[PDB]
Amino acid sequence: YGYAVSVRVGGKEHRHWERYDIDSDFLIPADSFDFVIPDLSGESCEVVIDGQIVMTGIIGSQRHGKSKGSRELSLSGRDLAGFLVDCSAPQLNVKGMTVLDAAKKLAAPWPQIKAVVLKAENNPALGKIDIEPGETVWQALTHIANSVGLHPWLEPDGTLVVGGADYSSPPVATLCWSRTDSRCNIERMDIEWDTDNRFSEVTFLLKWVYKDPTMTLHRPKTVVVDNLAALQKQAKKQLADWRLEGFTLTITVGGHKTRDGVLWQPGLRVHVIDDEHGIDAVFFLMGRRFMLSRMDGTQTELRLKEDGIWTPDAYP
Amino acid sequence: YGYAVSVRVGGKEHRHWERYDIDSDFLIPADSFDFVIGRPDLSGESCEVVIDGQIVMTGIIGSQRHGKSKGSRELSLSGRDLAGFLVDCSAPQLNVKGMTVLDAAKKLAAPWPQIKAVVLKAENNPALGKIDIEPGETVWQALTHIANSVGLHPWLEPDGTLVVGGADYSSPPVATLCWSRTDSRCNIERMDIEWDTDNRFSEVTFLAQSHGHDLKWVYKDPTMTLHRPKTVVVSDNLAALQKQAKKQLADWRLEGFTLTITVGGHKTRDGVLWQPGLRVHVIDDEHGIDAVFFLMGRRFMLSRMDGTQTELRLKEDGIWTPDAYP
Amino acid sequence: YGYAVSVRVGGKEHRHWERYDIDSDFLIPADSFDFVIGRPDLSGESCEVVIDGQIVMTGIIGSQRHGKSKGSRELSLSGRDLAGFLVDCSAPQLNVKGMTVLDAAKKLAAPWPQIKAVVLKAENNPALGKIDIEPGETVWQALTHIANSVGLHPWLEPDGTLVVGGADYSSPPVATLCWSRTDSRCNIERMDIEWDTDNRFSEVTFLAQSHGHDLKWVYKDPTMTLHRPKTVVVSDNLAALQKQAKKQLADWRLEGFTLTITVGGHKTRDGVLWQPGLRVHVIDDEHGIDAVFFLMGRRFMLSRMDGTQTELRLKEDGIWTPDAYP
Amino acid sequence: YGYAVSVRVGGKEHRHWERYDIDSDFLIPADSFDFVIGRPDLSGESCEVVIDGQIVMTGIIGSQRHGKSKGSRELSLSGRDLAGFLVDCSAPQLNVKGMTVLDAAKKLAAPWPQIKAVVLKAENNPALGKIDIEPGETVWQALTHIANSVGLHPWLEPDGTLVVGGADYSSPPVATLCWSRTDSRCNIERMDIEWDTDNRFSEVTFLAQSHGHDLKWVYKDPTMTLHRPKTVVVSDNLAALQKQAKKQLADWRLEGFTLTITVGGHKTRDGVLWQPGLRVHVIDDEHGIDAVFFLMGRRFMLSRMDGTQTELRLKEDGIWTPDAYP
Amino acid sequence: YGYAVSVRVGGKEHRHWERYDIDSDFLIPADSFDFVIPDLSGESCEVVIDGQIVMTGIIGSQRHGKSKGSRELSLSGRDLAGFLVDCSAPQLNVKGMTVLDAAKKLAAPWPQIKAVVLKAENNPALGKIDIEPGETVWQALTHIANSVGLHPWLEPDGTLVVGGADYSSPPVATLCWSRTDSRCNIERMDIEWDTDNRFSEVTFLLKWVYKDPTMTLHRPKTVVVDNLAALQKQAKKQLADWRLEGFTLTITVGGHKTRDGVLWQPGLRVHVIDDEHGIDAVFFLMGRRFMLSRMDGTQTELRLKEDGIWTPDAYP
Amino acid sequence: YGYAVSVRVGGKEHRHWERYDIDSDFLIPADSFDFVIPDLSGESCEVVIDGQIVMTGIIGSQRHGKSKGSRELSLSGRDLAGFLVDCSAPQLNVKGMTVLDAAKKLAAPWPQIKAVVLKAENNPALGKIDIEPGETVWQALTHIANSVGLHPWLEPDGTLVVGGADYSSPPVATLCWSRTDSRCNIERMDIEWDTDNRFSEVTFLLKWVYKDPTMTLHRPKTVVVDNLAALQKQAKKQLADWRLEGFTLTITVGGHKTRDGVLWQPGLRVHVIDDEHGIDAVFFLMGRRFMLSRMDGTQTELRLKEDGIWTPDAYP
Ligand SMILES: [Cl-]
Ligand SMILES: [Cl-]
Ligand SMILES: [Cl-]
Ligand SMILES: [Cl-]
Ligand SMILES: [Cl-]
Ligand SMILES: [Cl-]
Ligand SMILES: [Cl-]
Ligand SMILES: [Cl-]
Ligand SMILES: [Cl-]
Ligand SMILES: [Cl-]
Ligand SMILES: [Cl-]
Ligand SMILES: [Cl-]
Ligand SMILES: [Cl-]
Ligand SMILES: [Cl-]
Ligand SMILES: [Cl-]
Ligand SMILES: [Cl-]
Ligand SMILES: [Cl-]
Ligand SMILES: [Cl-]
Repeated sequence: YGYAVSVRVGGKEHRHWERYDIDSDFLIPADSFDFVIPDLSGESCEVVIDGQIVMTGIIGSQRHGKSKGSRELSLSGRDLAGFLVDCSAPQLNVKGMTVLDAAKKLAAPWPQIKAVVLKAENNPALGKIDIEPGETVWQALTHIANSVGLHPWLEPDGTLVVGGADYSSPPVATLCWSRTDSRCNIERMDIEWDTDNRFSEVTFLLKWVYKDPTMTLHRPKTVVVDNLAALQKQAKKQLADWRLEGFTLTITVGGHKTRDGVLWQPGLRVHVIDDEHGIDAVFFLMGRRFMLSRMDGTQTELRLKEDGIWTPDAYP
Repeated sequence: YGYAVSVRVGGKEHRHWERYDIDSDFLIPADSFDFVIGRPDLSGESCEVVIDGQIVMTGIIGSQRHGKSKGSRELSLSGRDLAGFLVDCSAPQLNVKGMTVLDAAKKLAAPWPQIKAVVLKAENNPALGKIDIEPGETVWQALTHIANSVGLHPWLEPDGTLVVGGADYSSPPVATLCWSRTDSRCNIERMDIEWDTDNRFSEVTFLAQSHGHDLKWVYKDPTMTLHRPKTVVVSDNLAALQKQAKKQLADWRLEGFTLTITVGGHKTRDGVLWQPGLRVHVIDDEHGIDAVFFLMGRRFMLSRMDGTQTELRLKEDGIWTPDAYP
Repeated sequence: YGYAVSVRVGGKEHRHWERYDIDSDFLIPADSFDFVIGRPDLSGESCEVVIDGQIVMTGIIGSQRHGKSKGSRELSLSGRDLAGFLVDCSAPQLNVKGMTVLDAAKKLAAPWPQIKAVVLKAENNPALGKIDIEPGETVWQALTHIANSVGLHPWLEPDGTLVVGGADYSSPPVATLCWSRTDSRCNIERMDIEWDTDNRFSEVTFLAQSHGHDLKWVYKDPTMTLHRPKTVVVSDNLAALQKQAKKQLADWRLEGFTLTITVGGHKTRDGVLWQPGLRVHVIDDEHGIDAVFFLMGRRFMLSRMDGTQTELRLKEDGIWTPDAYP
Repeated sequence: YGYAVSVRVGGKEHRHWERYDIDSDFLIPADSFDFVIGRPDLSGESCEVVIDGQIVMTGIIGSQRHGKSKGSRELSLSGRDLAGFLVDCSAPQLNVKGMTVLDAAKKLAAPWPQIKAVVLKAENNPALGKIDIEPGETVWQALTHIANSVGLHPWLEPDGTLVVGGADYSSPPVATLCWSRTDSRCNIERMDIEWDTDNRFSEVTFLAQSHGHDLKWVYKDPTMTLHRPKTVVVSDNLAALQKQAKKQLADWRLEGFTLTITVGGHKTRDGVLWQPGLRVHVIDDEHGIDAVFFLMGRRFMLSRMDGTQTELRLKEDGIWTPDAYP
Repeated sequence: YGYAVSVRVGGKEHRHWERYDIDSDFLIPADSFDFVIPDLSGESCEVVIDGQIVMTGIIGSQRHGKSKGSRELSLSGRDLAGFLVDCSAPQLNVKGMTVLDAAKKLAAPWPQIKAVVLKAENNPALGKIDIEPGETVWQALTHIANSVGLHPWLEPDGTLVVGGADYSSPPVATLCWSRTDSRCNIERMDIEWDTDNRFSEVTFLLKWVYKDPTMTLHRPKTVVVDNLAALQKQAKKQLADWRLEGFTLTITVGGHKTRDGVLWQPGLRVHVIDDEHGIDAVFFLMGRRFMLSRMDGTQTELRLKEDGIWTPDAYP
Repeated sequence: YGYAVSVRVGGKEHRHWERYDIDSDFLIPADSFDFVIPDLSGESCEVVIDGQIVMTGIIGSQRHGKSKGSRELSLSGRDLAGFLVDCSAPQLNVKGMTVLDAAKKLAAPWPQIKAVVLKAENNPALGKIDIEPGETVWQALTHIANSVGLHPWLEPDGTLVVGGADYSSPPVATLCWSRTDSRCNIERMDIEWDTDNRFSEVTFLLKWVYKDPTMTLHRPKTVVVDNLAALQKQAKKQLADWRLEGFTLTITVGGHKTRDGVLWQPGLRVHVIDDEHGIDAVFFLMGRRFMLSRMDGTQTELRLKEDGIWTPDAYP
């Protein structure tokens, strides 16, 4: 009669929690989990919710706390990017390599990562990417992927992807706000606009200048990014990433599933109607947090962005 | 985009509350209201409480507070419906026998022209028997006595009409409410159930003295193992003793169970303001409930923390004032 | 640098409180006190409450608590003024007619030599009429009856003197307090106003039976539209019926309005301890108030959160015990 | 590893509470219990409260609540011990003279076979005098009257036996509890002392009327300086008047002092469940206490914040029901 | 009947708030505001209180939040130093330039800053100041100004000043503490003494050594600051700045104006009497925060320093 | 009838507090204190509890706060390591020097530190340790000490030690948990396991490789540490330090003294029995916080580690 939130460690399954936070995000390298109810730290584990895999990772830390009136056991960790986030990238010449092959090679030391897949149309050969001493595997992978307009992330089953958004798939839920209409699902809504990365002119350095026509204020910027085609490619992606930073729509809904049974997952598009704020648009889900609390029960925070902006090269 | 809720006084709408509580109940005599805004002396003024242009209560502002400190100003208003007059003021020494129940009610409400109609909410309009009322009785007490003698009860309606009457269980439920931790179509925010065995007796011996204690009827539930006997004196034949004893047993039975549901908003899906006298179909698969309940009390609420809600005080179906509409 | 507040018991000063409440009121019989420090059995001991060497109350410690846990120890004391004896203990069956009011008060306080003077706080010292008191009456009840018969009221003064008397509205206001969100010279920290129409009646018929209900005086306010009649029996001529009915109307009128002001400190600017019986000029430009009010109750307070304050319970001027000093 | 606490109903153990309060007291008629878990209708069912397989109370579930919102479900149960029947139900008009106290108790508890034994907790089993009870008296009131006439008192024991009896001060204290901010062997978590002089009178004149107010005994404490006289009518010789007056003086004396100690757990070091009727040696060097106290009331408690504790309501030793075991 | 707190964005004026914090400070580069009650982010705006300009800036960020019981709109930003704080200083040789001219030149790209003024007696020519790659315009301006014993800040009308304190202007309010006397204005008082930058001997490096005579403890320091006159000038200013860090008097008063109608502003001197702590002195207001809260209404936090210590060269 | 918590500043003794935190730790450089009840900042001070010296330091900061209902005076500071933490290490060639002599020389500028002692069996000569510009005296001392398997800390009387743990001294208290048994002292217990510094293979760089046999997951690490004997010495110490980071047992007890009158102090071994969690072992106290609060009165937090792991060279 509730959500089956079924965690698996060492072939033991756990299904009953006082609270949790399970957070996935395209831009934050390693997705993470935290659960509150034997030393499980360092163990592999999986997170499923009503028959669908949600995260594959490793328990990083465990805490057992007690006082006279209470006793609690907590577990937290990250997905399998945790390895690539922590560990040093090798000296790798990826020039001429396929972005998928370079990603495969970077991930190779961790068999725990069992597939590496491309979520884009094509699989382009890479230029010379320098990897600096000290750089992590994730940093290296991000630079590589970003060089051809793509980005890395772990999927729920532990597959590493290098890819971008498919804006072709039709929105998979509609969410509305209403202080009247009880069909409406949205419990909380937070809208943020930020100007700190809007620039009036940006000079990228092989030189291309971008100028923002409606910007009346002076806010010049200069950026150090082989070919000029490789410049505007990478520069336009920087512009797109800054545009995305400038707006966030955070919606909290009850439960963990859409009104048709799909677990919220980054990558979905979501139609939002707020007749009161005058919103009727499609947004792109970039981050998603499954939450259970004593006070609010089960909810999902949905961190929604402007549609069509992120990784527009992946699938034009 | 939400509800327009006002306290209308002298044609003038007072709107924009930060919090309110509007409470109606068949058993509590005077329905009441309470409003606060936090960003003129109306005490003693006649008012109407209005939600989206529909009057939900007619009454009198009994009290007003203004409070100020550095950082806050709060104005509050409270009051009661027009039953407040009858609850406060004294019954005359009317003899009701056999004046119709509708005419003995009309009589008792006469001094308050502010109560502009008296209506019978019942199939039949019985000639009353002998009702002996004591002199410090309030109009309300007297009205309850009279009403209850014929298996009825008094209340005020939203527009200020006094009703003597009872429940109509022929009316189809107005809504189906359901509880679910996974079904988003289910809209119950909070469900509280209370069971109380205070007034659950093993045998109850009812006594009365005839026109001319010679009258005696005893009730037993063979499902009570515990010894808990009670004897009650009823104030003229085995028929009248049995009728009234049975009303007491039904009153006790109602006291034993309450289902309190909290919902967001103030209206059903088909636009009906929650109001006592409605029947509500409730489903809770977790608990195994699927039944119709009778709405005996309801509270319209606004808070900063929880926004707009209704508390629905629900009772077992078919039990209260069953004679009103057989 | 702040106030020295002590509970003096057996010449010994107990000082250094973390919190207290010292409450005086003309209408509540026994003024009270409550002290806590949080860093000897004095229960039943005689005490004086002293602020900056001035006694503000004379009474008896009724109760004491000591509480300890790891991290805190709290000692508390409560008590009442000397009216506590009269409130608790029984009146004799004195006949007062026409003993002077001052002599019937002296009589009733006689058993408590702890009350070391009885004073009349009134222009005239009327010979009392016939006052019929019932045997379980407390000295206080009896004293209130007697006092009220002649448009007076009893209280204890700070030094333990019993007063029968009333307000003096000839005394110039002792202070002007004002409210402002921009004027720093304005010193009111909190202003609460309450209006209540509970005891605001449309017509009131007063009845009494002569020496030898033949006495009847009815009051009406033509500004009441709502029907809210009341009849009151007063316990020997149209003059005495009218005098006492009017005192009841004034009591009701006082109940209908309270202005509660909170100020920092315990003294006016000219060094006067707030005390019931003072008149206070209040200005609130925001609200449109500029009037004099009569101080009926006051509470000296200390808390960790708010420090040193006084709550001032203010009433409409000129209404309470108007005969005491015409 | 902690206590197994259950509500046993129909052989079935309900365990796993998040919070409870189990309160027993010689002076409060019906001991009570309250349980909540927060992760079937048992109202009106017979139950036993059990700690580590030992029954601590026998009673009836009076009420049950289930509450649900998103994020919490809470089931609660309350009830009383078997004295609840006697407190609720009516005494017969038994004449007790001189039936033994044990036989007049047996009689009055007879209708509740649920009370399966009546025991006398006293040296002697006096033939009762003339006890005049009024008709709406409860079995409990009547039992208290009768019991108290012979310097005894009624209570229920954990297994459901009705006792008429008193304290045994020959029984050695069961435990020594001590308070210390530096001694870890000292186990008191919280110590609260209250002294109250409400019912401390200077002279008390006791009056009674003989078999055939001619009976009069007056008490004085020459340590009272304050005038606080009381007169009490007792309902047939200077011996019986003096016996009962003295019981009243002892009751008042007990009301004047309470020591409330809070301890972790529910058992003494030697495995005894805290229960009224035990004597407890208390040491607090800080306060200068080193004495034995009589346990009059006790509350087993569980909370999330404080875990498992017992509140021990302790009274001056040797004062309550001193005749029961001279 | 309250404070007219009148904010102006795009020629719309807003006057009614649930709360705000408006903070100005000589040492924190960009003053800031935050207000709680249409996308206003990136818009210019002004803050006035009862007819007197209080801050000129740009809305940096906006948030609209709502739940079932509540709805709130917040705006925050900084004064016009925000531009110079964010943006890269150019390669500028200021040698031989007047400090006012160098400040004018550094501010020139932002016409939004309409005047640049000197608040000192004279306007000295500067030495070679090196500006490092990456340094901001504010950092550069601070180094320049500091080189001649001065400091930069924005005034309420958006004028940039390079200057120092005028200790000649007489204290403009007296504030007292009293648990008795209700004429006394101070609601809260916080006094902080800190020793972390008191040194027993400081060697500045062209070498001058400072020695503290009452310092008994060993706490030596060495600092890397053209002329020797330029050394003791700049060294004595470092000593003065450390002395200032060692003591702060924070007073919270009700309202926003002195007992004669002047809005609290950094730069004023304030007589403080606390007969209870035994204080009777003049302090210099270095920072000022206008506050409105539900719980405490309108107040001002006044961050007061030792008189006469800061920028003693500006006006000897 | 309580703890005599007797602080001494300028020959004034203070004994009465609303709260305090007094924290000592082998790994955090400067132990610290904070007390809540005249400018005492910069003054030397001592902390004793019932006749036993507990900390020797310097008041770093003082605060006096008041509002209408309350007034409080706070003092905080650090032990005498505060000097060596703040100040620059000199250019010192410690090669051939005895570790005790090198420590003495590093501490010499602060006579406030009146003894420097070795808490190990022997006193080995040091190799070339380089001290970088900017390095503090404490950093230098730590590197020196660590180079020979030891560590620095200040003892309660202000003596500087370079040393390690004596695991020979028998446990000095037994602490138990019981929801029944009231003889049991433990009010709260927090157990933390963390895997972030467990590695599958560690290559130290003159090259030694460590391999963890039970580690199934790939987590390689490489570390830059004269002799090869000097490598495994220093490498094994790094391994031991990481092992210690992976587990902490935090126990809160009431009071400040063992059940035999010894003030809790880092360095003691403690037998812990938790029949409920199935713990029966000896742990090593690495950190200790004396606390007084209004809500919980006097307590000690005991930060306990795995026995025998830290500084195993000091006393084999
Ligand atoms: Cl990610
Ligand atoms: Cl599943
Ligand atoms: Cl990373
Ligand atoms: Cl009603
Ligand atoms: Cl009524
Ligand atoms: Cl509905
Ligand atoms: Cl009084
Ligand atoms: Cl009274
Ligand atoms: Cl004043
Ligand atoms: Cl009992
Ligand atoms: Cl009873
Ligand atoms: Cl014990
Ligand atoms: Cl600034
Ligand atoms: Cl203006
Ligand atoms: Cl900057
Ligand atoms: Cl340390
Ligand atoms: Cl000592
Ligand atoms: Cl360091």
